[PDB]
Amino acid sequence: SALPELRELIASFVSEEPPEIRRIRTGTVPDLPGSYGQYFTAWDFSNSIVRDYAMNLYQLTRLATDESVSVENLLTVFRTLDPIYSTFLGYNGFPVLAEYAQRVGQPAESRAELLDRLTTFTEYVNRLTAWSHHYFPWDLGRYRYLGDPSQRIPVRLTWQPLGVQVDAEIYADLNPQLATDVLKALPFTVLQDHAVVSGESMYAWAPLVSVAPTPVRERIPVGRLRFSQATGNKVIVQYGPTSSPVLGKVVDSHADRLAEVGKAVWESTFSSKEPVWLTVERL
Amino acid sequence: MSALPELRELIASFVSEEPPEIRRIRTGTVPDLPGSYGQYFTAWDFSNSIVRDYAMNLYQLTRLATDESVSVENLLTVFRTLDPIYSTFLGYNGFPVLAEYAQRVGQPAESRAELLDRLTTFTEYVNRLTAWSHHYFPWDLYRYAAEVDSLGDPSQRIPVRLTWQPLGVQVDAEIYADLNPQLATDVLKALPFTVLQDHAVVSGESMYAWAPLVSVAPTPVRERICDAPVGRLRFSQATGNKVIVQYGPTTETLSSPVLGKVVDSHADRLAEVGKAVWESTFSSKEPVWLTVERL
Ligand SMILES: N[C@@H](Cc1c[nH]c2ccccc12)C(=O)O
Ligand SMILES: N[C@@H](Cc1c[nH]c2ccccc12)C(=O)O
Repeated sequence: SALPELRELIASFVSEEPPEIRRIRTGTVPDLPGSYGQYFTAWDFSNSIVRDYAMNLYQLTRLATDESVSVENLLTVFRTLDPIYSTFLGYNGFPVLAEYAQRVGQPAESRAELLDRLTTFTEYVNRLTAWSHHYFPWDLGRYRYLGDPSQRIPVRLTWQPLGVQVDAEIYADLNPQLATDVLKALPFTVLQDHAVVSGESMYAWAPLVSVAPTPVRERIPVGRLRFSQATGNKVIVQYGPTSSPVLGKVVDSHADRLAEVGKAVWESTFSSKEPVWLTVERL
Repeated sequence: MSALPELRELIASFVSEEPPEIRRIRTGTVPDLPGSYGQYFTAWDFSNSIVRDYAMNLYQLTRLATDESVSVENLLTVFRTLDPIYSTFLGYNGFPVLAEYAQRVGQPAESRAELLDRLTTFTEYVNRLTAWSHHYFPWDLYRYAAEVDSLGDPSQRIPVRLTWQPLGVQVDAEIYADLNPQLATDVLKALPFTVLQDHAVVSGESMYAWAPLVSVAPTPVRERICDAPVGRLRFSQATGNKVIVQYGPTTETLSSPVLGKVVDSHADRLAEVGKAVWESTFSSKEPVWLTVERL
């Protein structure tokens, strides 16, 4: 890559919580982000902007593949759209993120040069989002209401804390480039957090950044596996009712084993902050 | 001049009237019932945060349309790539209308100005939704450990008045066309306007209001918020084209264009309005209004 240290950080952050995230949830943020003797707002500003910024980073990355857009032209779009987001995160608990954003805007000798710079920093901010999504205290709501049987690839999903294991197939002929990439990042262990809005689903931020085409997408089948590129290269498992691309599905027999993992990854995300880890592997 | 006249009619109505989409988020009457486990606070958390940052996206894309170093088929593809993931979520999270106008802003445009009007109008429609959203959002829910104007020609400074009602507090201020010619005139052109006044939640003691205008004019005089005097007046193009009054010490370090300052005689009156607009944003949700008029 153009800056190797970021990949080093990426590898450490799938296993460990970023010191930055640590400082924000604790209220140790330097420059005391927050107004009137509280830091909750600054924390809400940290989680939101790191997420949407991530979404922008990812779309800018997709944009960097379009050759109907100049490389310096894309440089300008980033130079316009980025500082308003980076500078604030610099002040609100995301300083090193700023320095790298200043770096993606540096002149690229190759279209590949920007594309790689984006992908590293995107994945780095996408990890940061994931951890931010893990620790934000959403528990204040007060607010109470086809294919080929040959191309299915055998995979195993496991939650060490829960001790639950499931088998599943990845359809490598429905979304070909998408499955290729996810497969290449298998085996991986990541954190498993819950979906706070759409419903009884969960997602885990995969260790990849793919702009792969998504010709086959579906309604957001119990135990469905879907990969959301736009929202952070997340692998998504559906243990209940809640259009995203389809990677495959957990076997109907181990479909009943998801429910207790659903409750435990919902409490993982809502109240406990007690990590549920997901390992995906190829059998 | 306008290819979105009905958006303009919405923009006028919402300066005074709470928007309906915002009403459904704060009461919890949204047809998707967004959120999980039977709560809306997270959906609330997501529509507010995303509508704010969706507006920052629209504004930098309005800023991009004024750039002629970027073709418009290239501008439109950028808009066609960044917008959908935000707006469609806004379509699901309480903002159906914003989603459709978003489909319309990205249609092929015969003239740069055609795209530029779309962005400018749309920016302002979202900027008022963000505005009411920042007012009604429940921040009352994590506490910390307690333990420049010399430049330019005063001969050109323009006096204006700021009145906050139903408080009835009045202070006299000056705008400096010398410091920021286009920025100052843009706010002076918007004058007079009476808008909702809210407090700023992160940058110390400071309150801002969504000025009913979208200025893309680059600013030649910025100042660090933390090194900014009591009474200072700031215009944030990027965070909603708002008018921002510094009434206390601010933690932020991010430069903001200088618009002018409240006169030394009446700066005392600022301390009492801040405490008030604080709860106006944090607790009561009592609609303070700021009227600015030329003197
Ligand atoms: N809000 C969804 C996730 C999601 C889907 N699309 C999005 C777009 C933007 C932000 C978040 C999302 C959840 O947490 O259940
Ligand atoms: N600190 C501001 C918010 C803010 C300032 N600069 C920003 C840049 C991007 C996003 C948000 C902001 C407040 O008090 O609310």
